[PDB]
Amino acid sequence: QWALEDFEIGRPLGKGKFGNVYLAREKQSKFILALKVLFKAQLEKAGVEHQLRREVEIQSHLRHPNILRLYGYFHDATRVYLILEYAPLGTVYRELQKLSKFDEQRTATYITELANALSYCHSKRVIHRDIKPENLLLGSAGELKIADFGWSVHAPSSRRTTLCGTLDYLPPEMIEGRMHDEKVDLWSLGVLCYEFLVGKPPFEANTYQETYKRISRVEFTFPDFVTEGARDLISRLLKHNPSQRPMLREVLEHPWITANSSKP
Ligand SMILES: Nc1ncnc2c1ncn2[C@@H]1O[C@H](COP(=O)(O)OP(=O)(O)OP(=O)(O)O)[C@@H](O)[C@H]1O
Ligand SMILES: [Mg+2]
Repeated sequence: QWALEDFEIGRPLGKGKFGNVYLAREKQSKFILALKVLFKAQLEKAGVEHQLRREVEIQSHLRHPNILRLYGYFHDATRVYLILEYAPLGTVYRELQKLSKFDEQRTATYITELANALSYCHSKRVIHRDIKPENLLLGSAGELKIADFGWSVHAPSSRRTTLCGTLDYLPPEMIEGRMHDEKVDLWSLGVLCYEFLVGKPPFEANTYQETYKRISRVEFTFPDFVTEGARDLISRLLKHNPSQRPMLREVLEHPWITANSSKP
């Protein structure tokens, strides 16, 4: 349905493992969007041609205001192009670098949007598994949008696919190569909540082997400015036992969330 000559390419929006994301405009409608470019050679070498099929299949059939839209795809002989909704206020990763940390109001609002979006995914037995600040984008009204469904799968799942990045947002069960379900995203929510308030994830380290030990043992401490209410929600989500992690409804109902989350 689409080809490269249908778009006017603009500036790079960001960079990923298999290529860049560019701002683009559809020549006929003048529709501004983003094009995620992936090199075929790289996907073959890494053996991630599946995963890319999953990202397209899963994300194309999701419709939620806090989930980034995947309008379609196309390809040539060398590259694969994903047609995405353009998020104009960038990443939560960049916002965090600018502010250093976020207040309870901004944190609680982001956690609400994330829990709402994850509740919709989990209803369709879709587990994201790669909820990282670089994958959380911002709409024109500054609302959070979950993006990058490359690691998404239908639950329950095991993993043969090896992890090549930081272990900071991954639960003990994923790190150990064990079985897992939707409770993986509940752990990631707790890691993000801590990082939004503190400015660094609770198991950050100089080495991968050290991070693994901290995650495996659930070895974290709160700075003095973290409030009782915030400590309570983070400590409820960062449970070694996946079955002990709360339901997303309990996250949305938490007193600290209700008290600081901005109302639409
Ligand atoms: N629609 C978009 N609007 C604005 N910026 C975007 C958009 N999509 C991606 N970006 C930017 O490009 C970066 C890379 O995008 P993305 O997470 O989709 O790629 P990836 O990490 O390489 O993919 P994968 O995990 O599937 O292998 C983002 O972190 C962000 O900075
Ligand atoms: Mg990414």
